[PDB]
Amino acid sequence: EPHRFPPDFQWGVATSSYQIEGAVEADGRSPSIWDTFCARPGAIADGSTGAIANDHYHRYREDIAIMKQLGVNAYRFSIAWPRILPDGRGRVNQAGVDFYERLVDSLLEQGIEPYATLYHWDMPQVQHDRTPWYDRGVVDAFVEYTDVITRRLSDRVKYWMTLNEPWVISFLGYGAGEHAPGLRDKELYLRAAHHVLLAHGKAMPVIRANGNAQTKAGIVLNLNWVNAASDSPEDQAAARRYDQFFNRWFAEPLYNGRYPEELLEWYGRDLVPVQPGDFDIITTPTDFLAVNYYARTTVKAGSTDPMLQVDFVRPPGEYTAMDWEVYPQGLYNILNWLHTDYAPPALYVTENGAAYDDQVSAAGEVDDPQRLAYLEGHFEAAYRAIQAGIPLKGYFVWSLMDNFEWGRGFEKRFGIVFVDYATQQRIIKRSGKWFSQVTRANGL
Ligand SMILES: OC[C@H]1O[C@H](O)[C@H](O)[C@@H](O)[C@@H]1O
Ligand SMILES: OC[C@H]1O[C@H](O)[C@H](O)[C@@H](O)[C@@H]1O
Ligand SMILES: OC[C@H]1O[C@H](O)[C@H](O)[C@@H](O)[C@@H]1O
Ligand SMILES: OC[C@H]1O[C@H](O)[C@H](O)[C@@H](O)[C@@H]1O
Repeated sequence: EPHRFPPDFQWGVATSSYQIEGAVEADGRSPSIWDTFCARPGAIADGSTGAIANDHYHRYREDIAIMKQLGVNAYRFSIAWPRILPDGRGRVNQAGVDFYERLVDSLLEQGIEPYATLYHWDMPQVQHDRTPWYDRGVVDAFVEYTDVITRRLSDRVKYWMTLNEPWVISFLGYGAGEHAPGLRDKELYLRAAHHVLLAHGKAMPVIRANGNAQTKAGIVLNLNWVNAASDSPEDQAAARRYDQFFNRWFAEPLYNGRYPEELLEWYGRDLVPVQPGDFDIITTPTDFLAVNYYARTTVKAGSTDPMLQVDFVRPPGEYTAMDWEVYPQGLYNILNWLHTDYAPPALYVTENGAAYDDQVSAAGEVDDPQRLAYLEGHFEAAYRAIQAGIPLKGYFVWSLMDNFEWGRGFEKRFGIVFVDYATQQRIIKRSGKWFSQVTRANGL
C-alpha cells in the first residue's frame, strides 16, 4: 500500500544525557537527582546506576559514525544541566559547554541536524535542594540554564525542545515515587506539573531571543492511546480520567489555557498553584509539538491506582519486555487527535521504540525480529498520518543504542544498536540494519 515519506522528512534516533553519557564526575559535572536516586534500595530493578552507562561522553565520535551508518539526517539528545551549571545557577562550567560544542560541531560536520532537549530529568541535586519542581522558584532556575546554553549553541542548533515528558517529571518523580527525586504525594505532583508548564512557557521567549529566524521550539509530551476495558459507565469514566491524567493534563493548558475540568474537580482544584497570568505564559506559541508514543493502555474502574480509582487490563495481543501493548494504530490515533483538536503547525515523533530480550549470536549478530516488526508497524502508521494531511515532519526512534532505562536499569534494551556493557562494543542490530534502508530510501 505505502512507500515514500515527504522529501524533507527527518529520520532520527534519540537519546538522553544521563541514560548514555556516563563520566558522571568528569570535567566539573555535579550529581544530578538521578545520581542520588540510584543509591536508593529498590529504585533501580537491577541495582545499577548511570555512572558509566554507554560512556558516550568519551565515545560520541564513534556514536556519530554509527548514526552515519544508520543514514539518519537528525539526532535528538539532551543537555545535562549539571555539566553546564554544576552549582545549579551562577558559574558556567566551560568544560561542560565544550562537550556540547564538540558534539554539535561533529554532528553538523557529518550532516546530522541536532535536535536539543534542554531538560531530560537530570536536575543538579544542589539545585533540587533549593527548588524542587513543586517550588515555583524552579521556573527562574530553569530559565537561567536555558539562557546560558542557548546563548552558546543557538548559532548551530535551530531545533530546541524545552522539557521532556512533563507527566513523567511530575507524576513519576513526585506522585508515584518511581523516578527521581522519588516522592509520592498528589499535591507535590500537581505543583510540579504546573511549574513544568510555566518553565516551558518562560523558556520559549529566551530560546527565540537567543536564536534567529530559523529557530524552532516546543515541548515534548508522552501520549499513549487509551482504551476503556468495557462499555460499563464505570469503565468509560475510568478511561476518561486516565486519558485526562496522561494525555490531556499538559496539552489542554498548552493550547486552551485550562486543565481538564472533570479531573481537576476530582483532584481538588485548589491543589494546583495557578497564579494570574500563568495560562498566558503556558500558552506562549510553539513551532511544533513533539510526541513520545509507545503503547495502548486499557483501563477499568478499580482501586489499583487509588488516586484515579483505575486498574490496567492487558487485552489479548503482543507485549514488549516492558509489558507494554504493541498497538501501532494508536500512533495514528494520537497524531490525528492532536491534528484535529489543537492544529499544531508541525508534529514530530521524538520517541518511539520497543524493548525485547536481545542476544549476540555466535556470529556476532543481534537478530531482533520483534523490534523490527514494532518499528515497521509504527512507521506505517506515521505514513498513514502523513497521507491524511497531518503535518508530521520527523520521526526519531528510541533509541540509538541500549542504555540506562531508568528504574529498569540496563536490563531493558531499546536500542537499534546493541551495547555489550562489559566492553562498550556497539553492534548494529537487525532492526538497525533495516532502519539503515528506511532512512536512505526515505520510506518502507
Ligand atoms: O555523580 C556522583 C556519582 O559518584 C560516583 O561516581 C557513583 O558511582 C555515581 O552513581 C554517583 O552518583
Ligand atoms: O518508561 C517511563 C515512562 O515513560 C514513557 O514516556 C511512557 O509514556 C510511560 O508510559 C512510561 O511509564
Ligand atoms: O472523589 C475524588 C477524590 O477521591 C479519589 O478516591 C482520589 O483518591 C482522590 O485523588 C480524588 O481527589
Ligand atoms: O521508558 C522508555 C523511554 O520513556 C520515556 O519516553 C523517556 O523519554 C526515555 O528516556 C525512556 O527510555
